[PDB]
Amino acid sequence: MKELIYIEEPKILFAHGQKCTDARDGLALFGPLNNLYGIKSGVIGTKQGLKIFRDYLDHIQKPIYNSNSITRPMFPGFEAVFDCKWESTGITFKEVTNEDIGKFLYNSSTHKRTYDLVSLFIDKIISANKNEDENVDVWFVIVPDEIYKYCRPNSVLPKENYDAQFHDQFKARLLKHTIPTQIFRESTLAWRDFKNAFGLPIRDFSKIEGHLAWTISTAAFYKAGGKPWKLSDVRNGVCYLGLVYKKVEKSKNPRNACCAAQMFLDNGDGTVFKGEVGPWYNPKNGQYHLEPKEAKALLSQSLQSYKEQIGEYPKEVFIHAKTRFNHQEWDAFLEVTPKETNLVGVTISKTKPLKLYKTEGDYTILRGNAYVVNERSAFLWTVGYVPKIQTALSMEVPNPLFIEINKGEADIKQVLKDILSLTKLNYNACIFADGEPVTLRFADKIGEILTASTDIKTPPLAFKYYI
Amino acid sequence: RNKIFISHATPDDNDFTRWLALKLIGLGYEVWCDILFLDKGVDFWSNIEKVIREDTCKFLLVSSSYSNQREGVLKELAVAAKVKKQLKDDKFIIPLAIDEQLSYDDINIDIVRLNAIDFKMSWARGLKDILEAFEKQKVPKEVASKSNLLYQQIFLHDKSVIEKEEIYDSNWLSILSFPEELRFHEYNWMLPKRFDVRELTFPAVRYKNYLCTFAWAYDFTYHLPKTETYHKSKTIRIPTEEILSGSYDSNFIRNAECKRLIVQLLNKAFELRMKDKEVQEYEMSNKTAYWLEKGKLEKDKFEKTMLVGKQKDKNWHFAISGASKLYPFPVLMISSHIFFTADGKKLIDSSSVQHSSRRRQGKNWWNNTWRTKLLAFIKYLSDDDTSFYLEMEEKVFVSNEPVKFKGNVSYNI
DNA sequence: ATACAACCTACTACCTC
RNA sequence: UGAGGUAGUAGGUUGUAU
Ligand SMILES: [Mg+2]
Repeated sequence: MKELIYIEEPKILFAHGQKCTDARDGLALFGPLNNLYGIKSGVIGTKQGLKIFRDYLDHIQKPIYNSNSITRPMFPGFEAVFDCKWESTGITFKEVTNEDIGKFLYNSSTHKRTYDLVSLFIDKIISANKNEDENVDVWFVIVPDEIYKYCRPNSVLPKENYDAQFHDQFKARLLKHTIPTQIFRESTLAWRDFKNAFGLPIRDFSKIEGHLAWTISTAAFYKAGGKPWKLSDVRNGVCYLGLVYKKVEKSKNPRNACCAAQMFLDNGDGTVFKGEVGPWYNPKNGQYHLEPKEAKALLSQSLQSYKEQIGEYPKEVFIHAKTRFNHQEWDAFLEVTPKETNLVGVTISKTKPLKLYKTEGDYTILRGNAYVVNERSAFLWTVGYVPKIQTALSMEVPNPLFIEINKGEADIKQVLKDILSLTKLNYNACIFADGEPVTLRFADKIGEILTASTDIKTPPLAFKYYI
Repeated sequence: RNKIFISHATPDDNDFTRWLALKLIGLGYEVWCDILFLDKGVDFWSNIEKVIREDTCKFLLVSSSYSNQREGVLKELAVAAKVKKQLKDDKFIIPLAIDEQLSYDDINIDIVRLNAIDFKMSWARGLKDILEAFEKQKVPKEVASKSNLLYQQIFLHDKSVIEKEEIYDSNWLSILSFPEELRFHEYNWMLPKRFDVRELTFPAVRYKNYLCTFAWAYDFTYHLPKTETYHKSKTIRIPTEEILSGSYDSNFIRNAECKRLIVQLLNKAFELRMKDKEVQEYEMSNKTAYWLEKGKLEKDKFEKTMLVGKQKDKNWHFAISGASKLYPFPVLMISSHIFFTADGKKLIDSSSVQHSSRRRQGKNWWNNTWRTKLLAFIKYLSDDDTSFYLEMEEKVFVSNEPVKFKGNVSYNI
């Protein structure tokens, strides 16, 4: 018989200084933080893809309703939410002929097919960036289904250096040109016209059309320079960092690459949220621990970035990771850390099998419920029933994060509150919240793109080039 | 008289006034504002006076630091007070406190006796208060679905939890009893000490040379006849309470290694007991699961919970998985699975179709069904009224009731 | 290379939002 | 890859003794 504490829901800062808990309920009521004048959209693909994208873009401008608006707030139209124009009259179209699509798509090797076809899609974007006088905010790459299906590492044809994945390769080959692009699937925008067996859609978007419009609009607004929202209760000079280890695969020897994300608040009360890139490499197979030199370089770069943005050194530095730091790592970290800076290394995992079932209800346990095992270990339910939207973030019984303060000493309640607050900064989607801290998720997103290529030297820090 | 009049400092309160006016128009209220409805090339003061006198039913005042002592705002307030006196309506003028820098003691004499609506903390809460007051006062409004959606969105934006006691059922089975001592049997050769160390009738393991057992040496006489002639020493004999409390030490064996060996022994005993119970076994990538057959229950309705069923033409069965652990306290984590068999005693070779069937079946179960099935399976596994035992003569006791959790917050469906 | 526990990642296939 | 979640399937590392 043990007691669960409850952590109050964090709030995000929308326009007019107003606060809210749901991004959809704050954007529809108050608006985005900063305003831009419009989105000049570039499109690449076949004329059918351009037609589909134009149809969706004209469809977005009107309000779209869901089956139940309480769980799914309606989309009031792009202009009525983001106060900027995203029309089909600003589209700059580039044609990829279906003849040239089928010239590379039927190569026997997946690697060569994906490389050639990514290059075909990429050259036009680069040429229109350098050799054309238009100004394009976001490049919307509409990708058919045949390309998408046969552009995976394990994909095979139906009996007649870089990664084999189309998306990661595509995003990695633009990193030296800093072009924010959004990859779309024709089924995403034209789900009604795509059927499999009996005239029914493969993807049933009928009940969730408003949510799809919300997610697409938020992603496009963020990619074009917008600031849809920001955290309100972010603390003082304490800065958060998040590390993720990835397998570089058969690029150059079995290697592991560590990529980071960083988050804090500047003197202007805004939110700084970027990545630490140039992945730090451990050559030992199966070893997800950074060597002392690599860890020293990583912490030095993070502290230098913080001091350049702020003007002094952070009071406290939190380091989220999915692994456990050994003592050599922390010795290397402390040899760079100044005296006034206090380091906490927190490990977040989602593999401990603890499910809490409500005794009588048909719904699941509340989100934000925490079970402090002890002063250095706790369980947090970042996925659970939300009274506001009256539906849990997961259909089944949710699994909680096991948050353990691996290194250093700090208040576990403050760690839990900071993690729950960090779960609200997912600019890649328009949701209430997600079950993972956004630092680790965005570090994973950065790493999956960085490890897809070998020619990257100085990757950009902004997330719109990766997400 | 349907108009709603909003007074403000014209170039300083533009943002809030426009926001509030557009919102109020959104829910079907007719609003008159000088920044949206005042015509060009018109006598604006006469028009404002005529609107206040003959058109407005409510008078909302944007009370801020700029509009506190603005002459036009004061003239509008005076005319509104005269109209309110004529109308015999006490709630005609409704100030809206939107500025924090304006103290509640520095307000002007015109609204010093009226209670404002707090917009400083939250604009949406202030709008909720305005809408509640309007509904109470029955302000005229002509609406259809969009207005209701916006009204519900404004009213439901502040929904939160209530202070209610809640009880949750977990999947952790707490271990109640432990063997008195941990026995290290120096068996020496003992005919390779039964090098299989996995087909023995009791859980056994070799740390350096001593078999780690909670039982006696003569309990292994059948599998190891040499242990019949082995001198009964079984030295060290660490008491379980001391080792489990992190007190045992010294270079013979580390504390963490001792705990890991205890966990291994518990897992081996759990597997042996489960195989003793005659339960069907399923091999997985990271663990093993146990599921009953169709004829194990009559008729698969233990405590009216059901453990076997038909999806379309295949027979789904609930399956259990156990994992003994010591952190934070000695417990057994229990995991749930669903396994599909085409016939009475068979299995489906393709793991892909098995996974697809499991995902299709688990989409319509919910926490109540999951918990009831888990509790029924555990209670079936229980050999007694309130506990079941794992055989180490020595034995350990684990309760059949999963440990509860308590919370001070909940919701109201 | 064998046995275990205690951690780690890459890869699909469904489900709903 | 519009986005989250839940599962399953493979592989590996450290430690403890042969
Ligand atoms: Mg995205």
